[PDB]
Amino acid sequence: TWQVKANDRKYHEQPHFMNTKFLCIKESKYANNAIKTYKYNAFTFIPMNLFEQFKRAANLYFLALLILQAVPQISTLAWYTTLVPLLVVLGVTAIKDLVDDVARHKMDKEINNRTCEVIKDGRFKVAKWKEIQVGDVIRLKKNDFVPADILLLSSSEPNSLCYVETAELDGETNLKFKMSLEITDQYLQREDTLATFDGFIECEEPNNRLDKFTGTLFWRNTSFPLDADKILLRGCVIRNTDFCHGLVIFAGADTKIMKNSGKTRFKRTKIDYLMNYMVYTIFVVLILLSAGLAIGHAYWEAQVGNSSWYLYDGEDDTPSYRGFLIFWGYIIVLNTMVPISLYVSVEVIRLGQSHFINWDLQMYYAEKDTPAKARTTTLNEQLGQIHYIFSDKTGTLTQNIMTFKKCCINGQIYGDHRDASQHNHNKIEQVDFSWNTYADGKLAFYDHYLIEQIQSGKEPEVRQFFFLLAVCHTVMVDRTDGQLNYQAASPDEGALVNAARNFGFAFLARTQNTITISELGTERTYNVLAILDFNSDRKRMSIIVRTPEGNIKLYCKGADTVIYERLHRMNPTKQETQDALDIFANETLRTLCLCYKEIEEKEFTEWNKKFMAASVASTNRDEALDKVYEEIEKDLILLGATAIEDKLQDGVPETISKLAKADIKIWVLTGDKKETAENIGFACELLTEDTTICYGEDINSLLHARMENQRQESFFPPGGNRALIITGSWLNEILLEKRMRTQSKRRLEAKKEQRQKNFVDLACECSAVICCRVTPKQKAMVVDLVKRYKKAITLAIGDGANDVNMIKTAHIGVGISGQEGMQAVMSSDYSFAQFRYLQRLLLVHGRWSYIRMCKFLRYFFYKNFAFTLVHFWYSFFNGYSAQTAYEDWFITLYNVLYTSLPVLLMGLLDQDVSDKLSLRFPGLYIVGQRDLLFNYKRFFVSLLHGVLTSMILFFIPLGAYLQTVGQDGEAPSDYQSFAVTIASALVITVNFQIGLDTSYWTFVNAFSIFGSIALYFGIMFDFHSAGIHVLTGTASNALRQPYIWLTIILTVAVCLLPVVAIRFLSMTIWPSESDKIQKHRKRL
Amino acid sequence: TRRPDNTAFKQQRLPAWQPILTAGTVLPIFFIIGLIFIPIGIGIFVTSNNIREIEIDYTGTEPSSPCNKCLSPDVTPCFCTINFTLEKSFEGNVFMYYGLSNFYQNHRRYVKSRDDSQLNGDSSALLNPSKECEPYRRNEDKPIAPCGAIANSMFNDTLELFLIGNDSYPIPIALKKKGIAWWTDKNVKFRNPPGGDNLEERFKGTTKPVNWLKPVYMLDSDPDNNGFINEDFIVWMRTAALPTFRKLYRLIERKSDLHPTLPAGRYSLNVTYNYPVHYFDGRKRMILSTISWMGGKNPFLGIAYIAVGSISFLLGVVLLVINHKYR
Ligand SMILES: CCCCCCCC/C=C/CCCCCCCC(=O)O[C@@H](COC(=O)CCCCCCCCCCCCCCC)COP(=O)([O-])OCC[N+](C)(C)C
Ligand SMILES: CCCCCCCC(=O)OC[C@H](COP(=O)(O)O[C@@H]1[C@H](O)[C@@H](OP(=O)(O)O)[C@H](OP(=O)(O)O)[C@@H](OP(=O)(O)O)[C@H]1O)OC(=O)CCCCCCC
Ligand SMILES: *[C@@H]1O[C@H](CO)[C@@H](O[C@@H]2O[C@H](CO)[C@@H](O[C@@H]3O[C@H](CO)[C@@H](O)[C@H](O)[C@@H]3O)[C@H](O)[C@H]2NC(C)=O)[C@H](O)[C@H]1NC(C)=O
Ligand SMILES: *[C@@H]1O[C@H](CO)[C@@H](O)[C@H](O)[C@H]1NC(C)=O
Ligand SMILES: *[C@@H]1O[C@H](CO)[C@@H](O)[C@H](O)[C@H]1NC(C)=O
Ligand code: BEF
Ligand SMILES: [Mg+2]
Repeated sequence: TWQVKANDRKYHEQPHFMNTKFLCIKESKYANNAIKTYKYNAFTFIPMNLFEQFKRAANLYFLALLILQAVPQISTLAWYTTLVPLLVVLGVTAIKDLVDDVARHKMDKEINNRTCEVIKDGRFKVAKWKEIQVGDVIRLKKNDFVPADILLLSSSEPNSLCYVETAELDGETNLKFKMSLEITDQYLQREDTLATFDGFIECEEPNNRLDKFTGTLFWRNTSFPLDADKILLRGCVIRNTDFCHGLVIFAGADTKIMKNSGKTRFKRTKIDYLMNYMVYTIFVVLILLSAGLAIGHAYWEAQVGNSSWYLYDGEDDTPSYRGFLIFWGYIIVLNTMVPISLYVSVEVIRLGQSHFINWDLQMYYAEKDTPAKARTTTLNEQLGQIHYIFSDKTGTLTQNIMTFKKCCINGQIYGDHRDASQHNHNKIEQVDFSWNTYADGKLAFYDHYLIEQIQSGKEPEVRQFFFLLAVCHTVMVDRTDGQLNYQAASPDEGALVNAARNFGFAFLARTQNTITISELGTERTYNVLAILDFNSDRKRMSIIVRTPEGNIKLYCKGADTVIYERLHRMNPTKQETQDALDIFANETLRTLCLCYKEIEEKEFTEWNKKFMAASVASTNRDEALDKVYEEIEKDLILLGATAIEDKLQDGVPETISKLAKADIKIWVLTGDKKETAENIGFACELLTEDTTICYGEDINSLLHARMENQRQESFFPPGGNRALIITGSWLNEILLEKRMRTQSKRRLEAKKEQRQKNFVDLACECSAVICCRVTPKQKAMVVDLVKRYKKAITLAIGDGANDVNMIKTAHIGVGISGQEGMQAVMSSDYSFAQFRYLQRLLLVHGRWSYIRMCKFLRYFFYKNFAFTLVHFWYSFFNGYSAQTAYEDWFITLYNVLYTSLPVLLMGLLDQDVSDKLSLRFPGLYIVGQRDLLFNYKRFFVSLLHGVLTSMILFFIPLGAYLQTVGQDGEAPSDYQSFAVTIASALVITVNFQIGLDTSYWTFVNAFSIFGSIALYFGIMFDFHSAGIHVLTGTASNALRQPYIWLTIILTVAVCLLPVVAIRFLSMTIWPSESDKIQKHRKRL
Repeated sequence: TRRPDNTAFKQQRLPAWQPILTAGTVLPIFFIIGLIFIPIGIGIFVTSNNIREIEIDYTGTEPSSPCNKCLSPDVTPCFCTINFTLEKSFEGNVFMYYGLSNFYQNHRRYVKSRDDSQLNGDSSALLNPSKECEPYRRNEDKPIAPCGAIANSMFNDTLELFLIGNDSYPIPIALKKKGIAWWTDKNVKFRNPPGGDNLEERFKGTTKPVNWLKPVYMLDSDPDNNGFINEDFIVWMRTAALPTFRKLYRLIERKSDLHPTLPAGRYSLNVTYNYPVHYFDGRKRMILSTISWMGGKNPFLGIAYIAVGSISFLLGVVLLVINHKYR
């Protein structure tokens, strides 16, 4: 088991704690607190990067050419200039993958240098997080992050109490109280005694079970057990505690939150997998064409080649060997169907497309000064194909801000825009709080009818209603400088105390038996007689106090349902209050019903003795306390209810609707409790009055029925609207995740596979799914199920460490930046501060990136087959001898100089519709959902397009060269002139095709298209040589004849005109969604 | 970090033109093309037909032809006489070609077999021919001057034309062998070895190609027409693009008077059969064509332009009705 010692860093360095690795590495059992999110550390860059470079099919295909060009008997190039092209192409991606990784090398530094405080000598000294080692004794202050999993040793608060927020670790927004051991509390207070502390801790091995912890502490010749209530995990933040002391148990990768992060995997796009299938197909086509032409050369050499005296090379090569030896000659000649620019262009396109995300001013959050960030430049067109979005709730859909909005008293709802004693107009100025001494401007309240009622006093129940908010709470108050700053464990009570403070019922100080609430400036000190604890099952808490006069009154506040079962028979406001709650409930506000009852002196005494008996009990005091709690609460006079808003991020409900119109399913995976998760679902509009909510119990009946049915039909009628609110505990049950030994396992996996599939079928039939109380492992488990059983492209958006697992498991992972915590941002693919920017990431950046990548692939393979297949058709007119139809110096420059730039700019600047118009029509995104622009079928249409283009590019010139073509002294009827005519027609044809593909004709797009053609016709007129001189003659002959230009014009026309007709015929008979918008663009 | 720069390129709002493939813009280009290609095709087809051409095949593969005797030349110098007549006289410059069929001058193993450095007059390459001309580097002990298969397999027939007049005496026809190659090839690509004045002393330490009867010293009497700058040699080395090709052989210049250059009548082709091509089913032809201001004689382009011009116009009508139906 794990072993830790205090102020002893040599104990953990013992020889027997070194696990040792297979290959000469120690790898100590205790991990240092330094973390790692990068990929390439110092020298693992080369082997690891080339390993993932060669996951691309073409890279292995290019490497084959290098091996094939090194064989002397078939080698066509020196082999010292075929390797350099490949290394540069590999180097371009290596540098691009290094700048991305250098960015997340800096991200580690700002988190590894968080400068906590440690005992490394007689007294505390400042030390970075990376300097923390297991067994260190550290000190933290207010609002400090916890460097690692520590054990409470002391704190300034009484009983070594400590409050920490776990919003990083789960979705919860309230603080957890952590306490230290009694013995450690009273003996490790003063800083000097911490240094001499020598305690030995034997605890569980590192795990991912945030909920529970097991271990023991041995100290002062005594053993004390430990539990999760004494351990602060790494993601926590210290709150409401000036300082605290801890002992590091786990650190770094061993921390209980870092074990919840998933495995970092190499993420590849759906088109990246597609590219592999196209390269595999071209490799098979390349092998078949070369083998077919090789058989032709073997047969041609049989009767024609052997009889040709002029074709004598002094080699006794049989026709079979010549055919075999030319098969590799045609592999080299026809290799350009997949050129080396395939991935240099893809990475240039992706790098630029990723910087438009970074540069976007519409995805820039000015308030926190947080611009968007594409921190991986390799998953861009996948943003245009998202099928599911899995979203965190706390901090992603919400601002973690909780404000007082309204309040109901005696059936009258107070909080609406009103003035004087009756509603006059909706436009109401801000309420004046200057009348209250303690009030401040945080509360934005628009209701003056309530102000008069409290001050007038004609309704005494109104004053008692707000006095309840100042007593029934359980938060402490800080009066360090008279500011009366409130420190609330639960933000619900923090907002209520702050709100009730501005209404005149301000809470000033607290005592073990008295309180110092001020009522409208009147100093009244009550006496606390008994506080009823708050717990989940009870769903309500109460307080028993004695008034200064002497009367005893019980003040209770909690859930409406529980209170309504404990109301007096006489309650005229019971029906009216129920109506008011429905108004707040329909408005998505948290309602806490307020109730009270009269307790007589004799009644309290008989109950008081029983309450003390339960408190003094040592066996089941918690159960005993609940026993007395029920007895006192029988008839409660309902007073009213409050209203508190869990402030969403602005633009969240409008984002979910727009992404819904794009046919994207949005699931909320949250670690917060069910009631909070469901409430935010209604606020986001994911759940509506139409939706019928199905919980874990309802789902379990359906899934179990389906298995019994077999022992597929939809689980619900097609026309229904449904949503799932499944608790993480229920998620394990429904998914069964809670020799004959080997035999039974196969059946165990048999039904488990079936059970998982049934849930995903059920879950994906619902309009919305909300998973609550799910651990970080379960968040990635749900994303995995959709990836596996639906083959869907999934996006995961979240914040904090509990979303790292699903962010790393989803196809695309988004982290919410701008806040104090950055655990999710480091592990994410994209980063922006506001959820509402998910509209532009998908419907603008992702949508365009998919269009621009598909148009690039369509043209790139078109213009390479059109260029390369000319060698195939020329084979029948040269003996299948692998002669090239172009000049040897045009083949090199074609893919770099004549057809490179125009597709790159189109891959960076094309826009089917405006961003303003692509957000207005989210349905345009649906084209990338179904993968319609570029299928495997559309890949072959571009091959047929390039195969037929090469047919025209060769056979129109060939018809003209079989006959007289300017036969004069300067006759271009030879191979060189034949070569520059197909090249001239090819360059114009392909560069006119990209002009037809381009839909956003920027000046650079026009310049590149005409520049590419002008550059070709400038190079082949000795203009390039003239410039070099200032700083063989075939073109000046072929291109000066009218027939050669008539041949070029005719060849280009036959290539392009059928394409224009097909494009126009398809646009006018089967217009796409974009085409309809472009036609009516002005009208819109 | 800080705010992004509000640049048009960075914000993806560059000024741009959005072309739409609308019916009112694509229908014209399918009609104006039809109205332009049709007249161009007719002009090409009509003018090409106006060119008067006579193609005479003298390979002698078939019997009953007056050249079969040279297919098996027991005597190395063999001669053939082929009689032909012109229906109407040729006017203007007349170009005499020779055509070779089923002769793959574009074969990869053949096209590479040359030393461009040597043909450019490089003293280093004169005695050190490149390995590209491997089978014809050295004949016995010294390198071939025009190394390679392309120079070795040079067409080496002699073609002569005679006019047979009323007196029946065959009048010889003056034939100009100069100015039949590209100007660049004469003065740039092909150049004699540097130094000396007599070609004998320039080509020292080099032998003739194995297939040539005489060396490069006296390919022609004129000092400006022998060596690597010989017109016939240069014309041959410009390898053809297809197995069937024609190479300019001689020029027939316009007569000083107004009479036709080649008056219609009786003609006889006196050819010295030297080049054997029958083993690989090769054909040898002699062609005479009249000069034309607009290119040569290309009936394929005329038909293709009319065919594409008619289809383009027909596509306009088919697209017009489709657009009207879906309007
Ligand atoms: C007026 C406005 C318009 C201007 C438009 C023009 C913009 C021009 C800007 C061009 C800058 C590059 C921008 C990126 C272009 C796309 C990616 C790419 O092409 O990578 C290339 C990497 O090249 C190689 O791998 C080696 C190519 C052959 C060796 C000789 C090249 C240099 C010749 C020196 C003279 C040229 C110098 C050119 C550079 C200065 C692709 O190589 P490839 O051709 O596919 O390789 C053949 C394929 N094969 C290996 C499978 C057989
Ligand atoms: C006459 C040619 C008939 C060819 C076969 C039938 C047509 C064919 O399969 O396409 C051959 C390729 C097509 O190349 P394209 O680049 O034009 O590919 C298509 C085009 O983009 C259409 O629009 P889009 O949907 O892609 O946005 C598409 O319409 P849609 O998907 O709605 O059906 C059409 O399908 P369609 O056929 O209309 O159903 C595709 O052919 O090359 C050519 O454009 C012409 C090359 C030939 C050059 C001239 C040859 C003499
Ligand atoms: C015209 O060109 C043809 C080839 O196109 C010449 O025929 C070739 O002549 C050479 C000899 O000059 C032959 O090479 C060898 O010749 C020796 C005898 O000298 C012989 O013993 C060898 O077996 C070998 O043939 C070559 O084979 C031959 N080519 C063919 C296809 O037969 C011809 O000589 C040239 N004539 C003139 C006048 O230029
Ligand atoms: C060809 O013409 C010559 C001279 O005019 C003549 O001697 C010979 O008989 C003719 N041969 C044929 C087949 O006409
Ligand atoms: C044909 O040319 C040869 C070569 O000069 C010559 O000897 C002969 O007299 C000419 N006339 C013929 C073959 O009728
Ligand atoms: F932030 Be989530 F609710 F886990
Ligand atoms: Mg969160």
